[PDB]
Amino acid sequence: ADEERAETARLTSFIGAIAIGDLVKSTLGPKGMDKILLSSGRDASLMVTNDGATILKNIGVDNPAAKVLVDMSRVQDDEVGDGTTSVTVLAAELLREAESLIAKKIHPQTIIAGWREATKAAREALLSSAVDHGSDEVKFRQDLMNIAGTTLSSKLLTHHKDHFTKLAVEAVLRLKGSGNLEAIHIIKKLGGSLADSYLDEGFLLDKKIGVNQPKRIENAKILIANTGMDTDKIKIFGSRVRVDSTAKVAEIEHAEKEKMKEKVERILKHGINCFINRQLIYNYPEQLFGAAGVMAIEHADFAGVERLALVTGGEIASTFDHPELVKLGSCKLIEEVMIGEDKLIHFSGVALGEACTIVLRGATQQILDEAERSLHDALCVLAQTVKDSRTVYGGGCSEMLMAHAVTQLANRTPGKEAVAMESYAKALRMLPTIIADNAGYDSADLVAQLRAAHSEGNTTAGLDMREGTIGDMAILGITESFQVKRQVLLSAAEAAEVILRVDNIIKA
Amino acid sequence: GTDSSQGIPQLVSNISACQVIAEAVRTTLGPRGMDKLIVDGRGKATISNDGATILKLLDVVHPAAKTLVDIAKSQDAEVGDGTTSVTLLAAEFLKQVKPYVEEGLHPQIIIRAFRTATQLAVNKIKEIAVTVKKADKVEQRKLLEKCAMTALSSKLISQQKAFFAKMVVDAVMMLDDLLQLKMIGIKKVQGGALEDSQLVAGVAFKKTFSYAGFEMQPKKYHNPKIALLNVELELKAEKDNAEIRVHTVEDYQAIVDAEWNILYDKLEKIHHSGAKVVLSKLPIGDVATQYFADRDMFCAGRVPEEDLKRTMMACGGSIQTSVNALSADVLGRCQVFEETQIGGERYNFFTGCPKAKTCTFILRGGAEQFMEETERSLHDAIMIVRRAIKNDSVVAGGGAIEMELSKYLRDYSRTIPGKQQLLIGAYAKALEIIPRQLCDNAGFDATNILNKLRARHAQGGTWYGVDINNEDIADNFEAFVWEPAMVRINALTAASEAACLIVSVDETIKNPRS
Amino acid sequence: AKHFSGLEEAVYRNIQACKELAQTTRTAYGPNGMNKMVINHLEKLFVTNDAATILRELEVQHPAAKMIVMASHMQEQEVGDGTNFVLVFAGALLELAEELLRIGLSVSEVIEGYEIACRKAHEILPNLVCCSAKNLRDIDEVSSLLRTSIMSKQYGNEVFLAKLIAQACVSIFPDSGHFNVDNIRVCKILGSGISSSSVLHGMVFKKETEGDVTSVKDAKIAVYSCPFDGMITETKGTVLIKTAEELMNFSKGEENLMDAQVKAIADTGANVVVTGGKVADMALHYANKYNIMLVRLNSKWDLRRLCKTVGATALPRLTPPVLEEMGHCDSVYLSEVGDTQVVVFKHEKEDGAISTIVLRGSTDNLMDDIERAVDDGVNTFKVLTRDKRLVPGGGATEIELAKQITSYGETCPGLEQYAIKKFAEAFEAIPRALAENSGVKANEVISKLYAVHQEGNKNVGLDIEAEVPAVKDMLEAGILDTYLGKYWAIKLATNAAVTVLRVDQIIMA
Amino acid sequence: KSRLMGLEALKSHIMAAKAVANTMRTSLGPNGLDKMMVDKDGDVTVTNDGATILSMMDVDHQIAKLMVELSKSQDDEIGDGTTGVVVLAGALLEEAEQLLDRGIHPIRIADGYEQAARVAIEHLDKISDSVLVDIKDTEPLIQTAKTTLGSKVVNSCHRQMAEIAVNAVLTVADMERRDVDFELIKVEGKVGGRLEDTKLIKGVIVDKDFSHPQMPKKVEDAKIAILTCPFEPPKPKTKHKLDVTSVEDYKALQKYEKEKFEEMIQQIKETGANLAICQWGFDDEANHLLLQNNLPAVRWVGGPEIELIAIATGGRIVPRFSELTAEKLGFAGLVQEISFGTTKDKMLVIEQCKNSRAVTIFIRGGNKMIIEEAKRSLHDALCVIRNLIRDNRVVYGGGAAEISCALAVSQEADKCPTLEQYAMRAFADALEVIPMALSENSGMNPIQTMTEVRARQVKEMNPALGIDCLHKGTNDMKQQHVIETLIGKKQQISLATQMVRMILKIDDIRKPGESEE
Repeated sequence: ADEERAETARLTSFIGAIAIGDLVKSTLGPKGMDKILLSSGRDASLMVTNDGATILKNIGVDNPAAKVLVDMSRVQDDEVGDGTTSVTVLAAELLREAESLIAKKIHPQTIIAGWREATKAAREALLSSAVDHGSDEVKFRQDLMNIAGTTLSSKLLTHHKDHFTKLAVEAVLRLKGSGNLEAIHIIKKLGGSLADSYLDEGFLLDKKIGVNQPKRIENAKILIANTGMDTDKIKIFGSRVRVDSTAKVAEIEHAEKEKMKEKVERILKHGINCFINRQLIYNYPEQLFGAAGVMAIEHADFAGVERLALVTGGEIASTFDHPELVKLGSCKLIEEVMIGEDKLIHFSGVALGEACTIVLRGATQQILDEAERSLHDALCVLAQTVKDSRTVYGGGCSEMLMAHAVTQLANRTPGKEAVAMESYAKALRMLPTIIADNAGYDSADLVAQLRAAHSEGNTTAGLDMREGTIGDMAILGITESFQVKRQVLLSAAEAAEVILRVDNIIKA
Repeated sequence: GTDSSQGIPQLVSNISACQVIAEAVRTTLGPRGMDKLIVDGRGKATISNDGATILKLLDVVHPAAKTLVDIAKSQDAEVGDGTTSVTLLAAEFLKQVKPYVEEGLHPQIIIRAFRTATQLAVNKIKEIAVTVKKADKVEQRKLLEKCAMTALSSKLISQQKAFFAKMVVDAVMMLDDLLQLKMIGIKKVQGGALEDSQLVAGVAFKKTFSYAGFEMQPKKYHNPKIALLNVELELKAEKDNAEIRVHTVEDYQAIVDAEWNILYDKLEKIHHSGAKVVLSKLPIGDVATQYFADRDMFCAGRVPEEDLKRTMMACGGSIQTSVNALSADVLGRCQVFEETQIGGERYNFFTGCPKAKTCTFILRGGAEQFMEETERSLHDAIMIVRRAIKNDSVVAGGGAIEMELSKYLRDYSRTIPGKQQLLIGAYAKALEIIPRQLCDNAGFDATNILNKLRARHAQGGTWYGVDINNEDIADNFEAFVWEPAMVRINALTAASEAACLIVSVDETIKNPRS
Repeated sequence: AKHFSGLEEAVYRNIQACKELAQTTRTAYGPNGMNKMVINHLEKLFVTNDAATILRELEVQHPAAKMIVMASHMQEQEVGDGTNFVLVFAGALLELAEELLRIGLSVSEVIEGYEIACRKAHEILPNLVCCSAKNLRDIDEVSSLLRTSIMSKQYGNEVFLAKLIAQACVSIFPDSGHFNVDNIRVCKILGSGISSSSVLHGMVFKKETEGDVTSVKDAKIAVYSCPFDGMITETKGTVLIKTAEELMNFSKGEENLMDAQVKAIADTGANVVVTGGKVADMALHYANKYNIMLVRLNSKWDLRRLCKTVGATALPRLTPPVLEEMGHCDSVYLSEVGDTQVVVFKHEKEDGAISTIVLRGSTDNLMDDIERAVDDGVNTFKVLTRDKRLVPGGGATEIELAKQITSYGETCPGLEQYAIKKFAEAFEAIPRALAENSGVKANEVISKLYAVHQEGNKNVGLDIEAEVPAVKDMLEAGILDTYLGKYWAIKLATNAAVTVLRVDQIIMA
Repeated sequence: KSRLMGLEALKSHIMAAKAVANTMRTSLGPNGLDKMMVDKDGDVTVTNDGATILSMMDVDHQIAKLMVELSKSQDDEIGDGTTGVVVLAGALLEEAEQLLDRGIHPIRIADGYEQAARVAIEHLDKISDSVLVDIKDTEPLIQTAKTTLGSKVVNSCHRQMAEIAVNAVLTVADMERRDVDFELIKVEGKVGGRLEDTKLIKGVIVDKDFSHPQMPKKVEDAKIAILTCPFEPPKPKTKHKLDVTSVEDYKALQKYEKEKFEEMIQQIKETGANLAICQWGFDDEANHLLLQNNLPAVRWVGGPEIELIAIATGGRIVPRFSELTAEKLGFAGLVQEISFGTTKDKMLVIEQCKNSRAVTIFIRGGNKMIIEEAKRSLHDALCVIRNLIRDNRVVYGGGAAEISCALAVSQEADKCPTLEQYAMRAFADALEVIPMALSENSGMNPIQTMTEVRARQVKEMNPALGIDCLHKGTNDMKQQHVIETLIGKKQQISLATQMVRMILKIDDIRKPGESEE
């Protein structure tokens, strides 16, 4: 085993999150800079990445210390949202903070509580400028809206931001006591629409109608089927192998075309004109099912009728054999909506109900991917804004207030560890600093002044480092739920002091 | 082709090489004498107090190096003791002869002075040879307890000796009909009353395996019928593997149960064959051991084969290679089978055995690093305690005799020589190296002590010799430090021979070339 | 390289090659010899005294010396003491030419010097025969020559191997007026002492004696290198554990498949079977049933030694053996050959010519060093039978010849004048060898051996007496070589020398 | 190969001995700063535990050999004490250099280390002779499980663990037997629970449950049918498992395999039980029959667990289905399928108020690192607790014992005028390195920090109070409750002191170099 003593261990503890943190601290903070992922270990590629993990995971994380945060920061993002770029930089900050204190010959243990207690009183000072915005629903609306727009920010989203700040809050204002990811049904395809998306009434489904089947279905009572047919319908006699030679090899394909027909017996027994199932059928099968005259819909989505049954008040169930193992679903129409060149079989039983389908049309998946996460991130920060509607001033203004207090605290608070608390407080104003030059602005005065300035009570007035200007965090809308900010404080403060207390690393 | 070298460059290389490896053996022997943990290959690490073992284990690439192995290996077979000394000695001449070959002067005769004074060496020590048995006590066995106490304290235990010294004498008197080093063999027990050896003329067993029947399978027999089994039984017994089907139509629950009963039979093949205690050197199936517990025929799985061999020697049994007992002779018997946890784990005691020829100590060590040198101290006694029996004639230990033997020859270094006082002094120089090797490897100056001893020998004395604890002047006879007289003779010939042997060879041929 | 140019083969190679081969003898010759360990392609330590023994395993590149090793093997078969002498003698003979090479005397010139002088010396050798003795029977008297010939070839017991090989060589024979190549073979066996060695005339199989004992008086063998697992003409059986049921049929079949074997053995006839290969489980148990002696799992050693002594020949297959393949021995019996209980035959007049000296010790090299001895006790006794002439022990005859061949140089004059002077010098490295093993100068030996100036007895051998070089009478010491020994040891050492002394550079493409 | 001797070996032994004492010294105790350790596998292990570090190290030498060996005799019996025994062995070896460099032969000092190892363990003997019964010691058991759960930083509110270790030792390992039971204590746990989700299960929890909740959750006292027999695929060990290869085969086996299990699950209940524990479980087809036949039973029981539920419950052995009989059954005080508070952790308990031959501590945790965080911590607790529930002999830890030892040691060291006069005195010096390296970890200068305890020993001349071990600034052995079993501290030494001296007696080593392990 390879014994790594503290000299490089603390050093490697520092380099791991810093060498990734610099990449995400571009993206993170306000926006003067980002990460453009230039991708070759796996390929010839050029990528633009505001996502921490897309920066983290794609590039080699192989540093055992970088393992921690790349593992730990993702969870923080997987938990409250947008925690990748956060837990990474903030601990990478502390790694710099530790490094000096390390290079100052200081016990990591002495540094632990110095930060760890400073983590509290900062989270406390974070709770101060955390300002509950639940007052009315319009307040809670615009709180969530300011908060939804907060996490979406510093990321590339084309038409996404303004629609989901409606939708995410829409998903919130329907569930009332939480937000809905259980409701919003994300449907992705090629629609030719740039980012353009909408709340989908009922849920659309993608299939070409053809062969003999008339395309539109009117007055459609769906027969909900959790078990459809793949190609051959599965039952006692469903499988055979007759092949003794190369002819039978071509003749066995012909034998299973019989099995498509016996599927009609099951559905013709149920009697409902509209049979909606999970398992798809093909176009040559469409001959046999469409000539049957009953309408058997293939690949009718579970979460789709799960939308219906919730909003339609009906029951979507599991284990479908005979018609009544699932309570019959009621739609107004099974229709084909044509979006551009697309042909989309569209089930409308309800409109914008407490379960919504969301049709995401884009020419690129990565933007639709980073749009989902920021949506996935916001609703979580919105669902906690349902819980804690404090929206704490962001954009580094929170860092300042905490940096000012904890510094004031370290002054009095310890007799020794005033080292680390201010060092902690120093790491606070760091994240502000890296992005002001990114607008060209001077962080020093800012972190000196505007901290003390708004830590003397301007706290709404804060950092616009997109403009490199001093502006109101509430009015600029730069602010977010007190949790996520404290949540992105929790892990990063914890992420650093782990490898901080790590003085040796075995390597096999 | 073939490579060869005659003359001194060979002989210098000869004497040089023989000095090289026997070096490693020098430092090793004593109570404080260094133990040699040798690592051959990689995961292979070996501690020895005896060189002959590591002589075989260490690489000897020379006629000079190889000839060192067997010579102490001879002494290893002689007393079971004294390898390192014989390894120390044969090459001791070489540095002593080194000026003589570096002066270039070696009449091939000069080897003969080795044997020559070795005569007087094997003489005086058998001339000063003294029976410990006949004179000491009447029983002679409390002498053996004296020899126990001294040879139990010869390696580790000064404190545990007296408690074990009766037990050593117990086994020595028991073991001496046919003596075999394993047949006193100690069975470790840890967690009972520590620092206590418990001798049973029968045999305790390390391994017994039962669960579901761990403690609910009968552990006691007032006579065991013991199938000594190298057999392996598994979840189920023999069934046809080729062209067999499970899950078929009617065979699903039939063949599983058919596998069951054949196992019961092959497990019962042991039971109804007159096996009460089933000692199975090889694995027993999980539910198979349950069936042993089901049939009330005691099962011991993965028994140590020596426990099976200690069985046949104590219990009148023999190892059965098949489950069904071949005979009642291979069936082991005792008049007691007791399974008693000392320290809290199951041991199979075969005691009250028909032969009961393999003695077993039940020994409790104080700790991890401490425990073994006790167990070594136990076997050390029984060797030289029985060797106090073996050779009645005994000389003071601790190199006591070799001291004056230096004088006696350095008398002849004075007395006879036309020349060979060199030879005679070189020979006599080889004598006291060991107590010098002993006291100094402890870290106490032997030269001073040895000289004072010989200074005390000078007035008059023979048995004046180092007691090795503080390793200083004493009388090993009076100190009760003994090895028999012949034991020195046993070393005197062999080591003084190899000197003669390697030196008469100035020319070493190797046919493979190189 | 074995290919050379640059006069090395002439003025260098030979004198280098000789002392390489030699200067074993220098410490290996005389009243004793100092053993020299040999390792083979098999790694092990083989101590050597006889010249041809250390050189047998020594593998030489020397184009020079390959002539001379044969001469030792020639000398060995002939007499057996003096093979040492032969190497160290030619050690003196050749090198003296280097001076005559510096002095400028040509090749054949000085060669004619040693030649006509070794002709002159061979003339004197019968004159320098000092007394004589022999008995075609007596152990003790014959032992002394067999003692003193193996002296050079043994440092060990001189009298004990004297008495054994004397017994052996003699008592294997009705006469020992005749003596042959193998009249004695050896079962090398450890245990007890090396002087526990015993002379048992017959073929010893130190191998197992198995089968039920059937004959004692009938030792006649049908000798087989054929294993008996069932190996026989119609079905050649082996031992196959491959399956259990096939093993069941083996035990059944083998009893019968072994049946037609020891049958055909005793058909062509024998009650004793020499099986150079294996014998199976039920094969031997059938021999227990068949009532024949199978001496099984023998060596090629115990196979050939019998095949040598009985004149028979091992069968790798089983066909009915002929009498050419079946030997008879006096009696087959179980007796201890130096305290070792196995089958030891008796051989005198049935087929015969094998004594077994059991070579003994605590190791095989002790049995190899006593192998050194009795081989000469074999060889010298033949010479002893060929000529009972006794000649001063090696080095006591030299001082005679040197004086004679000295003034013979001044009967020579002409370039062989000095070469014969050098041939008078060619004698005297032998006691030098003796004294150099003793470590002392022969320069004191030489003058004392010249002190009385006759040289019929006086010599300085290998002793603690020689520790201060001291004239002893090898003649009177019981050290008396045989004339042929004294004749042969001079002849080939002079013969192999002169032919390798005219060699030139090797020509190679 | 090669033979290295004396100073060569002397620099072969302490060298590999010196470094691993260092990785553990900043890992030492609660303030011992944890060590992230990563395999070649991409693994990560954050380890202040020497045994875990040793389990993490394959590092190569007789030392590294003996080190991975030495701690784990302390880690099972005593548990806590794993770290100090090694680091101090290095400190002893750290001394022997200079002390042989003073010209004192390595065996001239050797006894002196062991000779003075007497006073330390003898001084430890003096600390607390207290021995308390289970119901009394349970507080000192958890008061020590304050400390012995403390180092892994899973301790408070884990008095659950502390208390479940109180009974788990007592249940199987008696107080009077004083033969260690960590074998009949079943250490058990599952991911998805929580540290504060903690239980001591008296009998055997079998992971799988009855074939349905539609049949009762509860089997009464005993009636456990011990079974090796397929009601699901057997996978027999004599032949190989294969399934139906034909269409008519799924016809007949479906019809055949049902009615037999109908009969057999009835034949189980015919033989009788409310619980049939099957080595080879009920299939889903056999599940509905266990429902249909109206019998409760377990589906899956481990191949070993069919012995476990037999032995651990004391249930009289029923080998298989063919050996089914009424008088032989697995036993229970009761049988439940118990939700542990996180339905993710769900077991069917066969619980023993009759006889528990394997008592089951069932820890829970969000994941595996967290339950192992608890378990090895619970282990060392359970360890010391069992030691204490045997004999409650304790000692105030953190070296204030050894600071009190070392002074008394080095004093009594000087008393023997033999050269170990000095050599034993230097032994005592090593006794001070562990609280030292702890005071390093504590964030304090150990030099002055120990002299506080030294002064406190100059005050007390035994530990009562002390310095910090946890980092607070309230410096106490008693009130901070830094306390170890008096046993294992002596066992630390006995393991620590001799291995050095044993390596002292063995410097004669055939190696090309140290790395041969």
